[PDB]
Amino acid sequence: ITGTSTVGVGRGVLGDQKNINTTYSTYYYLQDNTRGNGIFTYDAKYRTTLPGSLWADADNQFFASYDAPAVDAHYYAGVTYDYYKNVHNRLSYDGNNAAIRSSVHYSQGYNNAFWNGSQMVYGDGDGQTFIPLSGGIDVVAHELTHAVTDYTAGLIYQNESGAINEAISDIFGTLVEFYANKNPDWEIGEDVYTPGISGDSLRSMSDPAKYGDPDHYSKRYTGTQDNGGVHINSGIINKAAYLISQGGTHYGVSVVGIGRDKLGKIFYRALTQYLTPTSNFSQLRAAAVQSATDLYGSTSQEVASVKQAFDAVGVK
Ligand SMILES: CC(C)C[C@H](NP(=O)(O)CNC(=O)OCc1ccccc1)C(=O)N[C@@H](CN)C(=O)O
Ligand SMILES: [Ca+2]
Ligand SMILES: [Ca+2]
Ligand SMILES: [Ca+2]
Ligand SMILES: [Ca+2]
Ligand SMILES: [Zn+2]
Repeated sequence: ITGTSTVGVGRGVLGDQKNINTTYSTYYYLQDNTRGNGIFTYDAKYRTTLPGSLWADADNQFFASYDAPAVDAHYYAGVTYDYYKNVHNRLSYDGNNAAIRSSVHYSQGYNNAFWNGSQMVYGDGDGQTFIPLSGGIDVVAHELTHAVTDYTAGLIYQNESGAINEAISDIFGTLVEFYANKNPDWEIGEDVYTPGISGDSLRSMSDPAKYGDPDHYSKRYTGTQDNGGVHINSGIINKAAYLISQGGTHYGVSVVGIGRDKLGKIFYRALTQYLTPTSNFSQLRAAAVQSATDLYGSTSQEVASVKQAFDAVGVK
């Protein structure tokens, strides 16, 4: 909408106060004009029609329980935009500052979040498996990263290419979580998963097997559920990424860690310069080796560690 840029205040899903960029024109809208061609947050009103209505508020204060998922979707989309711009010199998901749109309060009891080809969508959860999913910064960044992937490598959402697609979203979700630097970890979705169980998460990158996901290519899932295991076999790549950054010895193979920043540079370059819609795990290894070679040189530690990490998870 046309209006003037304003700054509202509200509370997110976890009860924390934050400022949010809004737009005033009769109402205050969840429309942040400070980033690209805008970040826009919508109310889906417990229905499945999308996007719903652009979020309107009478007083620019967002402290109601119903407001909390909108506050976080809007704010964390801003953090994710900032990460891509400041760290990777990428302007929104398409590289040309496309408007970023999210809808909250999608459906009833909906235990998921997704990119639908055009926008982000967040359920409220059923209060048992999830609370409103925009409360997780890693979740928000996971979803926006699907849009980045779709505009760049275009990884098809099935089998190995789809597991890479998933891992890319977990990797950058985690790197955005570290960028914001509030309780960062290598776990996925811990802030909104299972409110009655402490200390768990939907996936672990540091130890995928903690939740039954494979941590070695020889343990990959080969069936048809979950688009050929895209959220399962992602553990193999997540583990490799974790090892590149943090190091470790895994199935007897030692990896010297090179840190998060270099992990992000290597995988961002792989995603945007080398991967294709049908890339498999072996081709991802080759893309990461080439990317590290471009950035750091063929004889570098960074290249050697990429090779070590993929060896550790059984990907040649
Ligand atoms: C980080 C997480 C809390 C949320 C994450 N959602 P996502 O990967 O973005 C789910 N996208 C999808 O299906 O795209 C495919 C698609 C959907 C709609 C239109 C086009 C394409 C996830 O890990 N979900 C699991 C939750 N057991 C799942 O969906 O199995
Ligand atoms: Ca209000
Ligand atoms: Ca965390
Ligand atoms: Ca996390
Ligand atoms: Ca939990
Ligand atoms: Zn995903």
